[PDB]
Amino acid sequence: GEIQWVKPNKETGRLNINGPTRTKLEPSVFHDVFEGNKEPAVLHSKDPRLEVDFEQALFSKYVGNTLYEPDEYIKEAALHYANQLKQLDIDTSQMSMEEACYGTENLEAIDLHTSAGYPYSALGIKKRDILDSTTRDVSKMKFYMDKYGLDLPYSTYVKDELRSIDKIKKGKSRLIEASSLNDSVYLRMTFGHLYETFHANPGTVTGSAVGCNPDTFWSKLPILLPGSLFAFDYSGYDASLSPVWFRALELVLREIGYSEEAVSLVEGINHTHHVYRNKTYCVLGGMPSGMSGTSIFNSMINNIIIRALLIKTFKGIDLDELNMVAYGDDVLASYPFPIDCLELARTGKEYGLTMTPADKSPCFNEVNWDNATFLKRGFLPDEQFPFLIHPTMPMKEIHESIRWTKDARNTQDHVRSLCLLAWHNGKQEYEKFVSAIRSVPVGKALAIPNYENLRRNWLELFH
RNA sequence: CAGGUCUCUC
RNA sequence: AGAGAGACC
Ligand SMILES: [Zn+2]
Repeated sequence: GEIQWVKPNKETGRLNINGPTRTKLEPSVFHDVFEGNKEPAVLHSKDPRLEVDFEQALFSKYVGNTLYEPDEYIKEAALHYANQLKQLDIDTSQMSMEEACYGTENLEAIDLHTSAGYPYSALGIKKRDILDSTTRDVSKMKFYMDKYGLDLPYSTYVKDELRSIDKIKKGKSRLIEASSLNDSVYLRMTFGHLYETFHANPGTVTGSAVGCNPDTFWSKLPILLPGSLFAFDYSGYDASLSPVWFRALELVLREIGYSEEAVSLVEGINHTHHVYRNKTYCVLGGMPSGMSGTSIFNSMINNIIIRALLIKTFKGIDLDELNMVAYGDDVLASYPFPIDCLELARTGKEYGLTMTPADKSPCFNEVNWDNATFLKRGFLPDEQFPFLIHPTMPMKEIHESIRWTKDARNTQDHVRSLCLLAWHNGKQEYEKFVSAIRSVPVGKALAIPNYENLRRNWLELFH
């Protein structure tokens, strides 16, 4: 992706979008009980921790575009992924506006506890003023999509979250490109049934792990991904996507049966306008982060990328022997013979993608089940039942999370969630985590799950 | 102060 | 149906 132009809001006739300025994070009661390095990301031009210009750092993620139209490798990739999707028989029909707003069994309702985006945000109209879970009326909604249309700008906010020390100094805070309620509705009407299919089928037919539960999905993964594993990291995947990958997505959608009017919505994803504070700007390429289907489309595009990288980099690849799952930019894949990701990464740069080793070292060392990570978690066979696989969140990540809070009223739930993650690293680490928690007054007041109970409940998931 | 998935609590 | 937390693009 690449910023094509920047204009003042006076010039564009767009109203201003000023997000919050101060972090809601504070040191928790456990801040000094565990070691950690992360702090709240920079949210403001004049944060004293900054060491470069803040806004230059913010938009530096748009590294530019390379290919704009598919080559033979990307077209064979899109078609191969498309035919694979056909076995799911996705309903390419339009979803009812009622179901698109209020949800089905496999589609969650529009989040009514959150902003309605441009222009409703600036005019003080909240989602709850238009939609209502009880009446399920779409009448007010239909009026406002006719009042305001589609293809409305994304509102930009800086994301309030923990970041490493190095990303705070270099102003590398993340951004939220918030969609307008009208566009989430129309995207949900167009692709709602595809979202349903994807949510219900995490695995290697969708090629997507959206909807997976790591507690149970991890045991399936070595079976779904036989043979030699490959994986790597992307730098700023979403923002690095050139328009070729949105063209490629258009071919996948067409081949699985989508009408031309449905497929036309992709150009409105590839070419988007955004308002940050007092300025409008155009972005060509790049997936918007706050869009309906961001996770699924990023995941679908990743299935195209991996396939096209394979057949362009190496001779004699049979794409039918590829197995992979993606959760947006995160990928774990398998092929019957090892795949050299140093060569994949070189082909990647030509497609405008920056790919680095999985182990965060400089060398593309071997990925196997003892060091693979997915959604930040490792794979650890159970000592008693070696076919059941524990997802292992590193204790370093759990330490980082526990040291801070946005609302100390929910300390207990926060700690409980971290204990549901931590015990997979084994009894020794878990009791050492619990003891460290119990070492401060609030820690002695929390209902902490007992290790044996966590293990019992997990075993019972498999019966 | 966005789009989602997952899990937990009366 | 109401409330939270974890991880994600
Ligand atoms: Zn434009």
